[PDB]
Amino acid sequence: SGFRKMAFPSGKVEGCMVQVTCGTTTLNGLWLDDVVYCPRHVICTSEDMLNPNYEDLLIRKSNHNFLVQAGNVQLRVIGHSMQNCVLKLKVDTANPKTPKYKFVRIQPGQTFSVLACYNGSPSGVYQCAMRPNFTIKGSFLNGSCGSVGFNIDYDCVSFCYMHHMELPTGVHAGTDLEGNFYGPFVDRQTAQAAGTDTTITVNVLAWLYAAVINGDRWFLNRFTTTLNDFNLVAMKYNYEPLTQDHVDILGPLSAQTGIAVLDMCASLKELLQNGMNGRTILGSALLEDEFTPFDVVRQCSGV
Amino acid sequence: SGFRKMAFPSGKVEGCMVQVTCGTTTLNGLWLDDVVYCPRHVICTSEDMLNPNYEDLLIRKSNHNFLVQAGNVQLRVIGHSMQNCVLKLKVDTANPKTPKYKFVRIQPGQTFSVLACYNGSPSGVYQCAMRPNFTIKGSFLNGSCGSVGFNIDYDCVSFCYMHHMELPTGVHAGTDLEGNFYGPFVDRQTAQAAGTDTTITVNVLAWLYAAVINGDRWFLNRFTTTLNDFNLVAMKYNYEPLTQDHVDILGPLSAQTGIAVLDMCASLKELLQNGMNGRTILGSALLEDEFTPFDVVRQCSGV
Ligand SMILES: *[C@H](O)[C@H](C[C@@H]1CCNC1=O)NC(=O)[C@H](CC(C)C)NC(=O)OCc1ccccc1Cl
Ligand SMILES: *[C@H](O)[C@H](C[C@@H]1CCNC1=O)NC(=O)[C@H](CC(C)C)NC(=O)OCc1ccccc1Cl
Repeated sequence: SGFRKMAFPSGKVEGCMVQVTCGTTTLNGLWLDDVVYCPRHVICTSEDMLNPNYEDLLIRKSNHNFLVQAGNVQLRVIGHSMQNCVLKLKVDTANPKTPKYKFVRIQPGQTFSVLACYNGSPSGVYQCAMRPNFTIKGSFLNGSCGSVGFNIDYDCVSFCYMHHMELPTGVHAGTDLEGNFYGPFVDRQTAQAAGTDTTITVNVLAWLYAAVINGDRWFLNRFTTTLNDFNLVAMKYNYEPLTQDHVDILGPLSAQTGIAVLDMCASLKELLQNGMNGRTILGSALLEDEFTPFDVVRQCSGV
Repeated sequence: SGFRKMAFPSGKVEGCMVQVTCGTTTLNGLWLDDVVYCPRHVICTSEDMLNPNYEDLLIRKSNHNFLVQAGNVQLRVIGHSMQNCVLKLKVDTANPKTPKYKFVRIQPGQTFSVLACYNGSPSGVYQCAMRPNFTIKGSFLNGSCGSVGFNIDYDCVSFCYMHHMELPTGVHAGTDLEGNFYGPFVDRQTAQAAGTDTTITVNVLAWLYAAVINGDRWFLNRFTTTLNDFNLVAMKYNYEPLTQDHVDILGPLSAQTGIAVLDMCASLKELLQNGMNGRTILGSALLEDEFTPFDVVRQCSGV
């Protein structure tokens, strides 16, 4: 028992992190087979960074412009290309620690683990949710670009995020591993705003189910509501609408607890209208929306 | 920028996790050099578990009673001994992935990363604080015993925790890697209660400094108080007393923000008396005490 925000063990990804240097800029790269992937803005200089023409910048580079370092061993670059906002550096050595992997793009509301890295060296691991506005609430300092986000599924690493930038609100933006940004962001030193965000309703309900499984029951009630009536409450509090497929995804949790989804929605309605009255749920005094139904099932099956 | 509860990258510990089986009981072990460490209650049966005599139980075992498995490779046990509540199984192969390591016992209020494991296979990673009452608030299911807690410091892994049990309140208890319990707990199937807990004051103040560094300033005020006057407020709200050494540990954070510790204590005093009035600090609606000053400095130096 217990419920904790939990990252995937990071070992398989740690074995893939390298350091990529171009000029005076150094960031992280991801070394899979004989290709290193990193943010293309490593080829920027202090003048280009406001609005650089990356095709021009890459044409003016040669393989020897790129210093790649796998710990102490220097890797020899034998080719370079651009794929959207990611640079691909072909190297003369296949990474012997390459796991089984996929490049996957995730949906808003889904979670992944971030391995924060600096100078090719992993520093920490934590869980992030892709917000509805395509930002993540991370912890990134200078030198963290090229850190990746991932999920693990039977020894296969599904990479879904590479870090590129921070926004003025302190949230973070990046690309998939094909180099395509999540959200309407671009890789240059401009003041970019994320769209308005919303709360991930299905995740809040999953977390309420986690709470029941772990013994927090004070917010439950005898009431049940309808899908249409709940979605009216959801719009008023800036929550996403609940779909029938969401009810179906929550099926296993509703089954394990014996609490119908629309029974739990009545509890959420009262929580939104009344607050918590000084009480906590799973150690929080606000409603948490960064746990997926999958995340909850992962920790709550044996309880 | 951003501030997130962050675990250490788990790769060095992942390479040490094995599965230990004795009879029908299976849990995790920690394989360092040619010794595997695991909870001694793996040698219990369904009848002994209420109050077993472990010296008797181990005398009645032989090396072939222990099935050790490093993934698919079976490890041959060539010796066994007991050290307090930990069993030490000597094996015929030194773990080639053994990191530089220490066995360290941590103090209440300090944090560590937990690598949750099942059947020798790592499942997730998260951060825990040792509570003043020597429990941790983890996430552990059946089969998780032998999972370890650790910190990493320049490629040296300091192991500080091995998991043994869950208490009726849903919190967790275990030993150091010498097999000595944290707290007044024993490894048997009895209903054990933890002592009353208290809030780790120095950690709350460190987290308030993290908040300022990240731009949360609404709780600040022009007031300053004295150490003696703050500690009177601390006792009323079940907070630990603040010592001069705590003020000194917070020195770097006070320096970086230009906010004296006793200036921040005045803010904490008002927060304790008035609450938050619907506002949040670093995404929380309660005062967080599981971040050490060290944890904060790790994420807040570049900001
Ligand atoms: C890459 O390492 C870096 C990550 C930033 C640095 C601070 N926190 C982060 O997440 N990306 C950038 O610096 C990015 C470069 C442009 C894409 C060319 N710019 C950016 O994020 O602008 C904001 C910024 C830049 C420097 C320091 C702090 C901040 Cl907020
Ligand atoms: C070891 O794997 C196990 C870890 C428990 C299992 C559920 N959550 C945990 O943290 N330890 C024990 O089962 C321990 C054995 C005795 C030390 C001999 N007993 C225990 O924790 O009692 C409580 C218990 C036991 C089984 C299931 C649930 C719970 Cl709460």
